[PDB]
Amino acid sequence: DPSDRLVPELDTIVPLESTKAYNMVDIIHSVVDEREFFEIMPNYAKNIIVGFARMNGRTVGIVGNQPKVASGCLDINSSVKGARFVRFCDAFNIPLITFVDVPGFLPGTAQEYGGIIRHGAKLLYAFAEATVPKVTVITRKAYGGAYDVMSSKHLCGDTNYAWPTAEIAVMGAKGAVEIIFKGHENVEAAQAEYIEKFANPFPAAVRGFVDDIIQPSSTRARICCDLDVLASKKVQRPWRKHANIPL
Amino acid sequence: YDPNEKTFDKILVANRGEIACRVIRTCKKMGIKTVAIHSDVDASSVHVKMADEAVCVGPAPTSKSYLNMDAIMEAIKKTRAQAVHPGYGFLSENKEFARCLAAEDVVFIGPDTHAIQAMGDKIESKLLAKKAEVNTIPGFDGVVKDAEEAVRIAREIGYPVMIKASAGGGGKGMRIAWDDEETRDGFRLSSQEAASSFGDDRLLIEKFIDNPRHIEIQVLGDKHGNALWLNERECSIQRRNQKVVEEAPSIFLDAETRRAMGEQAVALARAVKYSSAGTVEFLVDSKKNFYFLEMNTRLQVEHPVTECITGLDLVQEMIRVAKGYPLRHKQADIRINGWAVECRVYAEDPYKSFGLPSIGRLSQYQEPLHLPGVRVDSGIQPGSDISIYYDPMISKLITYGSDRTEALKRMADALDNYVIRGVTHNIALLREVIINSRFVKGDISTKFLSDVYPDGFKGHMLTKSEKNQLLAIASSLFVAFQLRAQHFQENSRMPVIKPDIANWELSVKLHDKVHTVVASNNGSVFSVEVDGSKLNVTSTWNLASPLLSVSVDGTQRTVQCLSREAGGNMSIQFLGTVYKVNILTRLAAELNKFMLEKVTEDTSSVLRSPMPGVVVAVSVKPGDAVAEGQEICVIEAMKMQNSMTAGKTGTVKSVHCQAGDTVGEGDLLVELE
Amino acid sequence: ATSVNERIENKRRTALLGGGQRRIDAQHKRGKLTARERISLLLDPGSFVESDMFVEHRCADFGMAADKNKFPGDSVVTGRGRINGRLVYVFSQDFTVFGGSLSGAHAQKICKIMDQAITVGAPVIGLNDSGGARIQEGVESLAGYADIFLRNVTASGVIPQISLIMGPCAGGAVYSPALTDFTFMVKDTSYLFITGPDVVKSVTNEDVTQEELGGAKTHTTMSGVAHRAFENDVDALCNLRDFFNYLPLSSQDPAPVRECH
Ligand SMILES: CCC(=O)SCCNC(=O)CCNC(=O)[C@H](O)C(C)(C)COP(=O)(O)OP(=O)(O)OC[C@H]1O[C@@H](n2cnc3c(N)ncnc32)[C@H](O)[C@@H]1OP(=O)(O)O
Ligand SMILES: Nc1ncnc2c1ncn2[C@@H]1O[C@H](COP(=O)(O)OP(=O)(O)OP(=O)(O)O)[C@@H](O)[C@H]1O
Ligand SMILES: *C(=O)CCCC[C@@H]1SC[C@@H]2NC(=O)N[C@@H]21
Ligand SMILES: [Mg+2]
Repeated sequence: DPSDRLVPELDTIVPLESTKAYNMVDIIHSVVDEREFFEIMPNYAKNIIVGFARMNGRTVGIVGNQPKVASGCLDINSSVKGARFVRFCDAFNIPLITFVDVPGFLPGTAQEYGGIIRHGAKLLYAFAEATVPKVTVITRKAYGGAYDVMSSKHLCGDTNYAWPTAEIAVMGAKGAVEIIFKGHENVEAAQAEYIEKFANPFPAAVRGFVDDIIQPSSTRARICCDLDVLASKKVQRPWRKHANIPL
Repeated sequence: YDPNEKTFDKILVANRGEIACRVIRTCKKMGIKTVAIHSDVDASSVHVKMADEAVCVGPAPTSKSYLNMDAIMEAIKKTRAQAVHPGYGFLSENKEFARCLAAEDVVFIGPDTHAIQAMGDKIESKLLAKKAEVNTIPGFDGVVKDAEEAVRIAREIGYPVMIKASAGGGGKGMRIAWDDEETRDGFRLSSQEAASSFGDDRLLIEKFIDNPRHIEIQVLGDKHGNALWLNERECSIQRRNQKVVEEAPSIFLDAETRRAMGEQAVALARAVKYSSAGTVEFLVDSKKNFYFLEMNTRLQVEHPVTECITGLDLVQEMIRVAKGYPLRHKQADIRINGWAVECRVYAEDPYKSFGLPSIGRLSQYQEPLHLPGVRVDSGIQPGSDISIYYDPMISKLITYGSDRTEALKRMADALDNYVIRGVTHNIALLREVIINSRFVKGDISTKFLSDVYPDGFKGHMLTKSEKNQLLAIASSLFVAFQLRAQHFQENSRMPVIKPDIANWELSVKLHDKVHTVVASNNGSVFSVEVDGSKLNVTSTWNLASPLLSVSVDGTQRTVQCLSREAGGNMSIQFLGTVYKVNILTRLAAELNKFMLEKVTEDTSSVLRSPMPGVVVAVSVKPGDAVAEGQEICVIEAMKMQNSMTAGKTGTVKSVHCQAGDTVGEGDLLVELE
Repeated sequence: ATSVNERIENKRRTALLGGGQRRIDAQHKRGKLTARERISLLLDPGSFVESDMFVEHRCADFGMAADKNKFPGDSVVTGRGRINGRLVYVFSQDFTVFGGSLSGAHAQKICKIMDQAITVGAPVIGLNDSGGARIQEGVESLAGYADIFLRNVTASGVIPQISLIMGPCAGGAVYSPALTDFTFMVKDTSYLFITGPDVVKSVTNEDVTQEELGGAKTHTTMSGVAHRAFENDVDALCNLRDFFNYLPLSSQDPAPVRECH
């Protein structure tokens, strides 16, 4: 499979309006070599996909969110499933590719009583500790602390890309407006200002949190080249016997 | 494509699909700004991104997008549109659209209102043909309202009987009756069908004709009274009364009959005062007795096949005559310059009722533009989706050549190199009908698809040599993948010791038969022994390209590897048909015998959804002991209504097909007992 | 009904055009190239991967919050490329945008490129033409210079740093080229001085022009700051391409060995 192969089918894979979902497995198949993908835990924690694939003949670990199941939210099972795979891939010198489409963590009293904080910290630790090269592509959205849990640029990430339909925000637009403009008594002009000011990849691109805004059709050729230059990545960290993962 | 003469400066096309792309391309040839309309779903179509400017005309459904006429006038008055082109279907033949366009300064590219009124219903067209020395199908003239009168009329006109409702049409309301009791049966069932569909109840009884070869003549006229006939087209091969394979030069007819048909058609066009481009359809029997079927006052979907033999662009002529320029060609200029055959690739499943429409996105899409004598008209692209709101149209594939055989060879080559991944197409059906023996010979009829496949389409019945070739290709592909799996980079710490396998022994399971295969590799050539028969397969063995070109015993073949699995399963497109094989090692095959089969809980008594769509009618109830052949429910999907029956007698346990609901493929809704 | 794609489009166009078409013309009239075509000439064709295209400054003082003072890219083009097949990281200062003077975003982009290069182990090539530091930016410019100096010192002896001065570098922008391994200048168009001639006249009461104060000749003949001088931008870039082949990519690699006939 040629490294510079284009994928025009991904230019409209993400629906233009938010409430509709799509299949991230389609994107994963379109991006990787020969559309071959060995999925790990395909029937458990369906809201996240982890697996092994190849880019330009080199094995890579693929981690992504699933908007089809649970609207892409993160929970205990998905956090553990992603964390173990990320830890293994980092331990055995396997590059990581991440596809981010997450609205946050799944709410409810069942998640709080189960220790959702511990498992979210597990996933965040797994992504933060990783030394192997990491490439991240934000497809549709990344809201709140989940955006940090999904290997953001500030977790010593190597390369971050955002599709033109992406948006990075602190929280939902309606919630942010109602929590910031309580004393203004405006829900129409302020809502429009927020929608066409911060519901877009431009705040992050201006802040430098994403290296570029790339057309989806060029994502594969955009990734392989990166994996060419990051093969010699080497970092140093303070000495320790072993760290204390929040298990 | 001379731009010296004065020509319109802005044209707004009022149609979607491949015809929109074709008309936009033709307009761009003459340096004309082109405006396009689209729904919300089709905002990312190829035609909107190819046109100069695109306007939304409402939501996704056709009723509020391409039938919202007021939206069309609003878009036109917003864009300063000089002209308008409706393509085919939709609003192409609407009198109200024509009068609304005539109210404004905009000009309608096509026939005037008078032609639409004349050809709207079969009664007026039939009487106009009768008074314009036109042969017509024999039978009573006028609307029949009494069942007894209908059966009597059937008695005088003849034993075969056909009932077709006035106006409407488009593949519905046509029934066949044989006896007088069957005549009245058809009478009241057609009355009920007309009431349900349109409510006109203007059904007409006529003398049915057997083996009605469907031929047509392309007529082109201008405002100055000059009219010409553009040779002919042959469109007999149909299912559900829609054409899928059609050919311009009809091999059945000869020169004198073609000239007579052309003169008669131009006389009819002069009588009706047709000043645009249109089609007139005839039903020729086995004795060359021509009969007027219908005249379409719109551009035909199979117009590309007749515009290549004549070597002209028809849309340019249509625009020129819409402007008012005189025709620049005469009847002596119309000449045949070879052969042309073309097929309609749909998004259907040919194994279900000769094509059951299906939905989905296009993961991969590639057309064989580089093959010689190939022309593709498609309104889709990689990433396009097929919804349940529009026709399951994929593409039109046209091949032109010197004669019939070479054109058919090019056509088969074109199907062999056509890549569609994401939806289910009917490429296998087209391949079978274009490689059929009688089709090659020429003996074809309207019911060709029905009587060649009495039990429905089954796929390519590959012969012994073709089976051996397919087995050899599959085994060579398996061995090539296994060999590629052993090519790692140099490690310098743990050197790789490549295995030395002289011969691969495989047990290939195809259909319900196990074949012993011995494969050997010598560079790029594979020697394969299948049950003692020797074959040589040579190829570049590129395992990433969707299309693989191989040579087996000196014969070139094109293969698409649809799927492969580590367990041994492999789906391969051979000769346009997808075959599933199971390739296993001899040791693995012999060890598989000691292993239990998994029980499947689908032993009949299961009524899932054959296609995704909206349920419109339910004929089942929990506890109903319906017999075989009873319709479980009726599903509407993108301009087709299907009522699947019951394969066995049983008592319904639970009904999950609640009325007014959308169900995907395989949605279990009835479980009989 | 979102115009985000169109906004991306004009932002790309504006970033590619830099500080303006007529300012590009004025910058051409003095025998100099723009940063983007400079990079296109320096690197192999079809190999430049740019980073941080949509980054601009943060300053909200002295009227820089206006839409007319928001330049995407912010006076520097940063990325990676290949010379004769070997990876390299490059940054080129854009003299059009605010005179090329450095701000928070400018130094942030350069620091990001330097960090990526030191992580991967590739050399850094810097084309320098800047009037100093944005005065209305504040102490953030001093912080950016300090970060650049720290990264230059940390990477000294680890990866080769090459500096090519192709414009009037002044103020604190002169310490970075002197902190690299090699410094190259372009004749009659590049200057290098800590303090301008006007301040020299005001303080020490003597008259000197820019050419004899910080020109290429006075730094390649009597000052010992620069190592070579080239006729023009094209010649300088070709000679730097020739010179890059001699050096190894990192201190972990041995001396390069080419094909000898
Ligand atoms: C560590 C402390 C420092 O960084 S000291 C910074 C130096 N102090 C100064 O006052 C800047 C003086 N230098 C300059 O103006 C030019 O760079 C010199 C070296 C004179 C080049 O000659 P010349 O071609 O005549 O410049 P120019 O008249 O075309 O000016 C073009 C635009 O560049 C701008 N510029 C330059 N430096 C800064 C700066 N530090 N801060 C803000 N803006 C700067 C100027 O505003 C000038 O703007 P304009 O386009 O002429 O309107
Ligand atoms: N009198 C007839 N005898 C035999 N077959 C007939 C007769 N009338 C129609 N048919 C069959 O029905 C098919 C439908 O013909 P026709 O073109 O009138 O249908 P339509 O789709 O309703 O019309 P149109 O394409 O003109 O809008 C014909 O191709 C032919 O196979
Ligand atoms: C609807 O969205 C597409 C209409 C396609 C028209 C089909 S194909 C040609 C036949 N003639 C006609 O009037 N309907 C049929
Ligand atoms: Mg017809």
